[PDB]
Amino acid sequence: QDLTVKMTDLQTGKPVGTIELSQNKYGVVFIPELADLTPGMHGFHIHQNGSCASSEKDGKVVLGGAAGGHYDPEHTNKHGFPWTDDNHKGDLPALFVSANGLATNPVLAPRLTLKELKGHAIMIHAGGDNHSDMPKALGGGGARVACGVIQ
Amino acid sequence: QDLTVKMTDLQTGKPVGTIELSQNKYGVVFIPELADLTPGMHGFHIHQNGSCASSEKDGKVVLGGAAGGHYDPEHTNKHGFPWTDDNHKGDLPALFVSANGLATNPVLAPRLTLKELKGHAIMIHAGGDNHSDMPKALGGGGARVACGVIQ
Ligand SMILES: [Cu+2]
Ligand SMILES: [Cu+2]
Ligand SMILES: [Zn+2]
Ligand SMILES: [Zn+2]
Repeated sequence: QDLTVKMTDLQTGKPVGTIELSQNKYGVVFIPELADLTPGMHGFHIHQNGSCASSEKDGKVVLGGAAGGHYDPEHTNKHGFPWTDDNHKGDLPALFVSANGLATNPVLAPRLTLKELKGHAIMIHAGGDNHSDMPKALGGGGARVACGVIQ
Repeated sequence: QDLTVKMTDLQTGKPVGTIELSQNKYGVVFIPELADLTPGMHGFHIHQNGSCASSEKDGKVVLGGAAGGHYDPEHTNKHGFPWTDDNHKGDLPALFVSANGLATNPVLAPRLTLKELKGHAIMIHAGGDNHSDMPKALGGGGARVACGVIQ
């Protein structure tokens, strides 16, 4: 009842490590083993489609655009906190990256279940996550930089 | 090009003063002359319907419920700041009430026009306004306490 997700750099195409998924009494824990990322905090969310391929938007290329928007099984249409109910179900706590480009700090998402995650995609963004649609939509994550399909 | 709005206490039914509306180069200015309110900051917004009568919700009475929800001519379905574009058009800066129950501090709403306000309703809430739907919907304003129809 724990899954391994391989993460890939959307820009370089090379592997970036993995994230272990575990179920617990208080929700789902995400334990990262990543490297080759930019120090700081990164928006981190479960996206809708089981894909990390690109998509297209207004004549331009959208890296990782195939995974669609944030996981939102209740159709809230809003972006928020991991412990608030009226916003995407796939909104997770932000992912911290060390000075050396490494990510190893685990996070908890109390509202999710391991079972429902299968076939979805995990995304890491360039930007941070303010857990609001203001002043920048979707918490200011911006571009997608790393992706992996939950098998 | 300036209108007077008479405000009424939803709980007592008695007049509470008025708010003057003026148009300027930077938006609409609301200048209050009120009294008989509770000290602090109060959620303040333009609501949809030209009414301050009650409505009904799940067997219970909703004071001022007839004015409907926040003015939202772009159908955003989100609550926010007065200077952010993707949320209700009728979201205004919060109204401060002095220790003596008086409200006299003017506020600016840059996104609105005096012309479009006619037939709408101005609402004062019990609660404050955090300019988010989290952690409480509609900024935590809660109950409606004072209302007036823009004529
Ligand atoms: Cu995302
Ligand atoms: Cu209101
Ligand atoms: Zn989201
Ligand atoms: Zn609003």
